[PDB]
Amino acid sequence: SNAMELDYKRIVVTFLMHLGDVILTTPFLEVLRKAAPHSHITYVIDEKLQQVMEYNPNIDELIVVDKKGRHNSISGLNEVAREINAKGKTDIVINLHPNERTSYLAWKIHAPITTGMSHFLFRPFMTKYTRLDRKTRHAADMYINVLEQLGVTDTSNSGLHIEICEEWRCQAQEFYSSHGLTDTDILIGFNIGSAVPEKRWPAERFAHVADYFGRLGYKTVFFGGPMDLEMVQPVVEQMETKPIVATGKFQLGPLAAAMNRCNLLITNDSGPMHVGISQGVPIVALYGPSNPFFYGPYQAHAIVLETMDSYEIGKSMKKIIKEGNYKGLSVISEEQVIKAAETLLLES
Repeated sequence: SNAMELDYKRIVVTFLMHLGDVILTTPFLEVLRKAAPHSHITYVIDEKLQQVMEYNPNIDELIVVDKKGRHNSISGLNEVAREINAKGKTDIVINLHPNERTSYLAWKIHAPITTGMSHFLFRPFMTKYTRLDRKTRHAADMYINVLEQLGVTDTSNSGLHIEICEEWRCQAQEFYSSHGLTDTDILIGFNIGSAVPEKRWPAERFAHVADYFGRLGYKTVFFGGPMDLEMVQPVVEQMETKPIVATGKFQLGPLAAAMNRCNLLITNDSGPMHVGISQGVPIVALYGPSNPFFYGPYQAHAIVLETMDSYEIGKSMKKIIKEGNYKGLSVISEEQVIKAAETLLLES
């Protein structure tokens, strides 16, 4: 037949990418499990992102990997393959990560049939090379297209998802309770800061915004890792209200549980934005001149602020954008951000 029989099979999925790219493979994993209700499915991430998939309804078995240099990586991959093959005779391998290293891995497993997309150096040995749609789909839909290229039909998924466990609800409950957040407070959280400069809203704007709400009765958290601390300090430094600081204060599992508690999240395009979405949190997302189509808020209750909107509401109320705010995200207004929140805050 012109399909691929997925149900009743042992299957491996290989994806060793980054926090964001991973969460985006999660709706694909729901769709898979729908067409493979009985299949035994196993996932392979990179050691760090592991708390993201641990608890997850669609998977049977999750196996992680480390890395740093070349020899180290490949040694650990030959390993994983061995490890996988000690567990059972894998029927189908699907590679979602087309770089040579992961492509290597998918090959090294050596299943009767390999599919998905791999580096052209391993192409030859595959059963069916399903190429990924980089031009016409959002990233999560494009992962699913692999399944459609394999003949899947029912693709109706329910968005990004991260299953959080009890112990995490608690790490977060204390922390929050610690900071005298009450069960009834409206928490609005911020994830600012990125390795990329043009992804950073002026520090004082965030400060003004957070203060805006805090002055109104809202409570405000700040997220991030140890590297975001330098980008958050200058905000929290100039706020006249008391923020909560959750920066570098959580691991990923805990982080979701902390973010779950948010009635809202204002943020730049960065992995934590998907973590938010994967917990049902309404999103105000700051894209500059950057196009949200591909890696934006998938299946989310959000509002993406980009340059055009800034130019149009510019004209709209006759306000002119200043030459000093031309570059990057600087075309976005405290008032733009404020408005979008208050809107989503209502609609939710």
